[PDB]
Amino acid sequence: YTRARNAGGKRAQDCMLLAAEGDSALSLLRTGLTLGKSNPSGPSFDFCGMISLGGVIMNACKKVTNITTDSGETIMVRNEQLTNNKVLQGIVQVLGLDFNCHYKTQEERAKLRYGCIVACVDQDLDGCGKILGLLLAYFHLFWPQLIIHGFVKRLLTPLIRVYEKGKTMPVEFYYEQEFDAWAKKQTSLVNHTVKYYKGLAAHDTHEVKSMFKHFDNMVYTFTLDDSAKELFHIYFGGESELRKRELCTGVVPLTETQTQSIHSVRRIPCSLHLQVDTKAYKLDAIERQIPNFLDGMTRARRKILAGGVKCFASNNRERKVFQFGGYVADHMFYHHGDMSLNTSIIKAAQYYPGSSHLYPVFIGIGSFGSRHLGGKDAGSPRYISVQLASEFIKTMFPAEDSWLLPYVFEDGQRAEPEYYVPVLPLAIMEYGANPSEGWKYTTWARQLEDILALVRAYVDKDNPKHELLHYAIKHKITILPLRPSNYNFKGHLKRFGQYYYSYGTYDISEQRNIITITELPLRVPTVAYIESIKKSSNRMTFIEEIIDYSSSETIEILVKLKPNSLNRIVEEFKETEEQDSIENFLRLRNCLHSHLNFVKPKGGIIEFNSYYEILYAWLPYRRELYQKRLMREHAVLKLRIIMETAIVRYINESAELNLSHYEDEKEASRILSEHGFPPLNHTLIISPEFASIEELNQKALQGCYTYILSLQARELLIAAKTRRVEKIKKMQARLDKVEQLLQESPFPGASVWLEEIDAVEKAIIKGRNTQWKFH
Amino acid sequence: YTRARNAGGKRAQDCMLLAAEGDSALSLLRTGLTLGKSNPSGPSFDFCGMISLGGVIMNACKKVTNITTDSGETIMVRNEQLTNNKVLQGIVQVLGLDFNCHYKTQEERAKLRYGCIVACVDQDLDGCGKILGLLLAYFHLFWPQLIIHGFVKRLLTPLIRVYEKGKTMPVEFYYEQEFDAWAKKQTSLVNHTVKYYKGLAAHDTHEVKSMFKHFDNMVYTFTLDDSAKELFHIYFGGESELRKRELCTGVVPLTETQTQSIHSVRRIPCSLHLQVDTKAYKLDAIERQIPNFLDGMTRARRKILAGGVKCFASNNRERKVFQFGGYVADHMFYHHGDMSLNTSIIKAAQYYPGSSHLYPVFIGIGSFGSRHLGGKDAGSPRYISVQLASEFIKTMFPAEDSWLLPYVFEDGQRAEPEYYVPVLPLAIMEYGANPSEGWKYTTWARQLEDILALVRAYVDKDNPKHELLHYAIKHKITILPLRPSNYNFKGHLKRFGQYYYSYGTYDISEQRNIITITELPLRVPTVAYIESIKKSSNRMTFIEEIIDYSSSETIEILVKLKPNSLNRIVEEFKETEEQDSIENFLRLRNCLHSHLNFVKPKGGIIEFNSYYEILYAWLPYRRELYQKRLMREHAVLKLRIIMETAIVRYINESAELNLSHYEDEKEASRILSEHGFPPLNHTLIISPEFASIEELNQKALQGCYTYILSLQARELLIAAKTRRVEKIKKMQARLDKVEQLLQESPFPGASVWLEEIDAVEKAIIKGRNTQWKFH
DNA sequence: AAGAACTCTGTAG
DNA sequence: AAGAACTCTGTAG
DNA sequence: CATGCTACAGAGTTCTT
DNA sequence: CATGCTACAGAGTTCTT
Ligand SMILES: COc1cc([C@@H]2c3cc4c(cc3[C@@H](O[C@@H]3O[C@@H]5CO[C@@H](C)O[C@H]5[C@H](O)[C@H]3O)[C@H]3COC(=O)[C@H]23)OCO4)cc(OC)c1O
Ligand SMILES: COc1cc([C@@H]2c3cc4c(cc3[C@@H](O[C@@H]3O[C@@H]5CO[C@@H](C)O[C@H]5[C@H](O)[C@H]3O)[C@H]3COC(=O)[C@H]23)OCO4)cc(OC)c1O
Ligand SMILES: [Mg+2]
Ligand SMILES: [Mg+2]
Repeated sequence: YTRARNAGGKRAQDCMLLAAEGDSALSLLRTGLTLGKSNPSGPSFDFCGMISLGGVIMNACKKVTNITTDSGETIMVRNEQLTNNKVLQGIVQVLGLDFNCHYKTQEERAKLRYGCIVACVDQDLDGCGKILGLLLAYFHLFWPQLIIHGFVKRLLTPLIRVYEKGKTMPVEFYYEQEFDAWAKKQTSLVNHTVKYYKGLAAHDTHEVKSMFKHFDNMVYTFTLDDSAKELFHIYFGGESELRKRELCTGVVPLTETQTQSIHSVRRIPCSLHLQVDTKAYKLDAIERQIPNFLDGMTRARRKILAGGVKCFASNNRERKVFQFGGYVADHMFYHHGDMSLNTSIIKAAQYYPGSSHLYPVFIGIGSFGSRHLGGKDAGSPRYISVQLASEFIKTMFPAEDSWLLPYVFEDGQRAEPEYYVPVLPLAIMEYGANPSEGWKYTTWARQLEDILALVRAYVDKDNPKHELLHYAIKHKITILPLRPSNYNFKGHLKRFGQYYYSYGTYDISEQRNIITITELPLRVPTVAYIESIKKSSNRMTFIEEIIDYSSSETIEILVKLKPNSLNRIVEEFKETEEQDSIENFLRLRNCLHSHLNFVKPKGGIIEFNSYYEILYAWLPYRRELYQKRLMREHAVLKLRIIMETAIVRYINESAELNLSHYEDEKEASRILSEHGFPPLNHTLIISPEFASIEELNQKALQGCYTYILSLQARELLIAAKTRRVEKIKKMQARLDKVEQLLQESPFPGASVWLEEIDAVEKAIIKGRNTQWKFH
Repeated sequence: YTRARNAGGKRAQDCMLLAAEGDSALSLLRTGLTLGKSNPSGPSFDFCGMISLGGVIMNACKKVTNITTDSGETIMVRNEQLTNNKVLQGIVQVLGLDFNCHYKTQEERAKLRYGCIVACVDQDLDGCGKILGLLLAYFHLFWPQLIIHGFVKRLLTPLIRVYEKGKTMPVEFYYEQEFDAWAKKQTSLVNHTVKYYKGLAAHDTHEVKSMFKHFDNMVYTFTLDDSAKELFHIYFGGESELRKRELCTGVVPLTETQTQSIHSVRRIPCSLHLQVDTKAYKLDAIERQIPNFLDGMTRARRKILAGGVKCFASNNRERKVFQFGGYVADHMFYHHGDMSLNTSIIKAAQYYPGSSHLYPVFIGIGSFGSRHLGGKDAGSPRYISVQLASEFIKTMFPAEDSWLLPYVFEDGQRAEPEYYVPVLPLAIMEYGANPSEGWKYTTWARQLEDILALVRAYVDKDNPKHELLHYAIKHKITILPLRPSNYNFKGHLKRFGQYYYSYGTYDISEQRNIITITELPLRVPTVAYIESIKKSSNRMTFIEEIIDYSSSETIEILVKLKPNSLNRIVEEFKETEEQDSIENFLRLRNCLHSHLNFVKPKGGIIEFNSYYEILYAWLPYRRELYQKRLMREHAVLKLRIIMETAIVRYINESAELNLSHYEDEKEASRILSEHGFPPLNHTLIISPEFASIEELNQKALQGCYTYILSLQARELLIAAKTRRVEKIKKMQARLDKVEQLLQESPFPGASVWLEEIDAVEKAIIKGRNTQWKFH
């Protein structure tokens, strides 16, 4: 808070207020205020003020209760959690406003410390839409008359700026779709420099002084419509399902006349802002938080995996977590933050009984934390180190499969793939619990024997249940059972009704009166468990104390209780057909729930009921990916073999060709062309680098004779040429094998999936025997 | 601080306390002390406790005053700064000690909350000797009887561990002298894995389990000698002059019998620890904070420059400060920290009037800070952008000169050069102020006309002062003047006695009574100037108020004073022959003090009196570097020309040689040898990569015929052969030019230094005209 | 009038 | 017997 | 160099009435 | 994602004492 000169004074109704979502915005606004000279309209430290929103603020909609409105008036009670928040009460004190007053007159408006609050956020997809969203939603929920009478204003900054050489006027485009339309209407992207500002601090000194010179412009007054209140309740309200039905549709872009009305006169309706920016943020947060059913993992997590694949390919040597996070932020264009990325890396590399990653993609060296703190006892990322689990990843996410995935394009540059679809569905093996903007994601691990039988029966034709499982595919029968995994769990799973329950085990010695529990349900970390068992009041009347002798990889907890209470828990706590008296006592029963909300590869939410739907949706994607990989391999291999044959023919012909007595490249190429040599680009044949079949053929119909030229002389020896003849023989044999894999009865790549299944389960067993540390 | 159970009770004399230098040691201690079950040693949080020293603490020697000792007893008064320090008073509260009591008897020691305190620091140069040194110096200064009886102990973790395959006992070597003594006494470094632990948190789980299995070992009790107190006064407290005379000698390594006495029975004398670890830290910090007189920049800054040279060589595109800092911490092995590196990068890339870097090595994009806050108002390293100043660096630190520098070896791997000696001495152009462990470094910029004349007269023989300046070299005459720079300074410099003074300029309007100052003394930050003038109580009655309208890269401050006080400052504040009444009143002067303490390339401190000594010491280094560059160029160029002539004549001969009808490499190489061909390694000739003359000749006496083999076939064309013939002609012309540069009269490479001087001054003029922002 | 406190600057923790 | 109350994860400001 | 309030959703104890 | 006490020397400007 930098108080203005005439703040809370006589001229205070003419002042403004700057609301900054970040300290980068704080730095930009400080620079703009310290400009000073040549700005008769650009305000100085006076009449400006300053307030930092502290990142994400909370909405009052889910906090207020609206109780005791039966007295003929609707009174709203602020939450006790809402009252003591620092940012909200800070902006209340700064603006000098009161909740009870309804600012329907000019005098109560003049009571305010500032004349207009002008928020200033980044133009990234969150922020404006989120921070503005919750901010003006809170303002609408408490003081709609401020928004109606023009008290809230947006400081809209350019997102993408394109400069033409010799001209100093920006195009200052504000949306990605507008920039795409301008690029398509333009003939070419020549004599133009394109700059992306994914944050306010990206602006330079000349940039900030140019945009602050016209500070009277680019400030937009918010207006409230009659239909805005319904949108405010829908996007920010207690009823989550009410937004579910409007998070499955998609963002409606603004019409050209609406944008013209916005830019001609700066009156932004709240309904349009909620429908565009807030909805776009909500869709983005759904996509960035809910895992993909093909991946089983978050977009950030798949970005981390792609960065690890690119980083540890050359060398699997040790790397620190902060360095690896910087690497994947630099190379995969992660423009969000650093310590969230480091936290995601740490959680991905964690491995212990009850950890969310049953099959982690990273080998971890350092203190990642055991099951006692649930991964919260992990150390700092600067000294914790991670390396790539080479065998598990190389069997589980094959590079040949990684070529043919769809890829996410960021600013015209390649980034992490759209999805890694693996040989076994990680949406089934992994297990975690996330919230999102409208949905919840919960999964529990299935055993790697039911899923293995299911996939093998679907793929192998020798399994007698292959036809039966295919009939289950067409008719949703689900004959084979799916059971929760028993790995790292000495308890027993039970099924009742439509729910699975996990049970810990206990030993009772009545002559010693110690309740010794050795296995506990597979998610609660045994320390929050003993804190929760220390907060139950009735159990305080029944026990004496709790001692924990549990080390890494094992659990044993001894409970001392009153000698006369040992039977009392029988009468007070109960022993139903599903749980025992002691299981009710120590809360060793745990019902496991599944909320199977996933994001489609297109981008939308798909809901599921059981894991059979997950498996039967994941199976076709691997089907056509194997199918496309096989004929891509066939085409690129026939191109490789014809190019190798051309090399051999030129090698055997150049002795009598005598091309050495030629001047330049054109004459040599003409001679090779009139000798009938095939011109094909060998740099697209030796290394194809994810080229589709039609574009590979259209690239290879033309080509260059550079494979004649770029071949080194050292291959002139006859033994080398015999080795290349043997290589040609092996390439033709591989072509025959690929062709006969294309024509097999069930589907192409039938036995192929068998050896990746065998390799994956062998590597899993190897890592499972040595605490995933391998070596 | 976590309280140990039964600590400060009946068993308090049997306790211990773990003193951790930071959270990195804290994580290892939280792991090792508990370690689950199987804990004979390393008690599971029993009688141990935990305290963090918070990095670096202060020492009590420079805080206490020892006043009023005339009453027959020496009483010591603790400083007000020492009393309210968090860490010291925290450890006082944890140990339950009192300053007044001298713990001679056993009951006073039993009063203590813990039986002993065991320090736990990294084994890095820093921390052991520094943090240990200050901690036990504070203990010695207040309670020597605790150290005498054995209250103070420390745990001595192994710095380097060598593992033999099939054997699970590490060698646990503690010093690098011991480590490379073992390496030289060993036959070979085979069947051995070497692990460096540059910090405690780098130990793994099995490593900390192995160390805590024998926790009763590796704990050493400190003992106080009669000669310890003198060394305590030498290294800490007192005066710099008392330690200067012992920071020029060097560390004395411990004898073998002393180390045997330490390891046989764990009684470490304080004198040996002070003489080895503390002195080694002092020398390291002297080398780390005092700039080299050749470079003008410290070890960290030259590390940053070398990392920038490696990073921006392939592409000079923009990189963030954090990404570049991570790059230089990775590739240049900066094992100290992260944010200090980023701060050093920011200070290196700063450029404004009065900034410490008159010729920065990095061009900047962002808010690095103007002259008003003195660079303290720079933004976060998250978004601030840096790039390499391509022209200035490429003319100023030549890559051909960068090849031949000596290099710092870190763990057998190359790192930043030992010194980046430039074509013009940055120890003269730059200006800054650094304290260190015994010395102070202050410099003031000289103008780029006196130094240009000096260097040109030393180098160019056409300058009539060349012989006179050489006579000044042999006789220390220093005929040519050296003056402080006037760049970015509208004031005037004056010389009185042996000191230069910088003056601000002022305009007086007596009818308007406003003191308008437009330029203040060299390097005074605008803000502080006003805060310090606002603290002077005697000048409060003489002024009314102060206002500042100064924008970036300009100064104008208006002072309003009392109308009757305008003459009063004439009488009370005198106007001497050297200063005006107004200059004395507004403190518009500044005396330019210079403390020319530099570090030698060997490592020692060298002191200077004037900048002529700096110039005359820097000149010979460039002399032999140009000379050795000329021999290296001549040798590698004659090898290149014989290699090129060989390839040309072999292309001409292979038509009738007919080597294609040969089987393998050995037969082909034998045929080439029997035809009289010279085997020389073309990968050592095309790219020499800093090979000295003798080792280059000894590598090139042998070699390989791979240049026959690794040549691509595409060069078979006759126009290519004519191009390589022209290239051979140009190489021979360059050989002739190099040979005639070697034989010129003053020294080899005479006119060479003329064109780098011309290029450097042209690039400097370009930077000056563009505010060091070339684009 | 002499002497104890109090900041500064880079490189560390 | 209903409701307010507080955690609990993985990505983000 | 560890850390600190928040969103979002859904259930499960727990306190509290 | 800003920030907080420290070392080290030496030369100052206020502070009393
Ligand atoms: C003061 O205004 C600002 C606030 C922030 C927040 C922030 C806010 C906090 C706070 C802590 C944080 C902290 O977040 C931490 O990140 C962790 C990483 O993600 C997941 C894994 O877990 C997160 C923690 O839950 C969270 O605590 C900052 C890290 O980067 C951010 O984006 C965070 O504790 C108090 O309020 C950023 C700013 O710069 C734009 C601001 O100007
Ligand atoms: C909580 O974690 C720890 C932090 C620290 C210190 C530290 C200590 C501080 C403090 C701040 C800092 C902070 O930097 C300070 O500011 C300076 C700013 O100019 C740069 C050039 O040099 C920085 C120094 O490094 C340090 O003087 C940390 C940065 O890296 C460190 O190592 C610093 O303010 C209060 O006490 C030590 C630890 O034990 C080993 C820790 O466990
Ligand atoms: Mg942002
Ligand atoms: Mg260290």
